[PDB]
Amino acid sequence: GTILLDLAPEDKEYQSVEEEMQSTIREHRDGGNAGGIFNRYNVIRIQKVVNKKLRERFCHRQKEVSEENHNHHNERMLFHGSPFINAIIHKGFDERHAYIGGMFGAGIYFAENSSKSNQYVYGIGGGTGCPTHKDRSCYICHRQMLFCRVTLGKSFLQFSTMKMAHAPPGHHSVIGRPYAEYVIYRGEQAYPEYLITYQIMKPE
Ligand SMILES: [Zn+2]
Repeated sequence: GTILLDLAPEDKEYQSVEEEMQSTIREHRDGGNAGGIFNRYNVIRIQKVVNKKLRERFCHRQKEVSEENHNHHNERMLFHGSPFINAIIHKGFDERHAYIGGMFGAGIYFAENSSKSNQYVYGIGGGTGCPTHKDRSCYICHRQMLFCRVTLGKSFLQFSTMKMAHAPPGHHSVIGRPYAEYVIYRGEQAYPEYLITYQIMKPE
């Protein structure tokens, strides 16, 4: 099944993941309501998700996609926040949890900004925050997010709300602009490469 492999802080791979996370923090339109108020994270663990079965499913789909995107699977590293991170790392992403709704339909959504994914760690709009304090801006409780390999193939650009069930004909993903939201409609188009444990930090 799934094995979690810790990365050591001295490892350039750990450093690369933390740098992508810290450097993509931005101020959000909701004034910090969903994800909290912070300028940086305290990254306290980075694990690689190792699952031969899940990896085989992802590579098999990459091969299907490359054939339709002129030998390119167009992979991007993107963040994903979710209260269901335990199911994802054990069973993989699953589009069946995505229903006709959402700004860009029944897909799984990813962000270039780690702070955007941090808004979804405790639910839509941050839910009711952490389980212990019910605080969307909790500095105590440890959070987790994923940094994923996402097979985008041929992306379709969308600039208004729609409720698509699948990507348009001949396409494999939707890049939606309400900052871009990257949407796939098959769970096997994302691999949960890194599981990051972190806190948001109080501003100084
Ligand atoms: Zn808390």
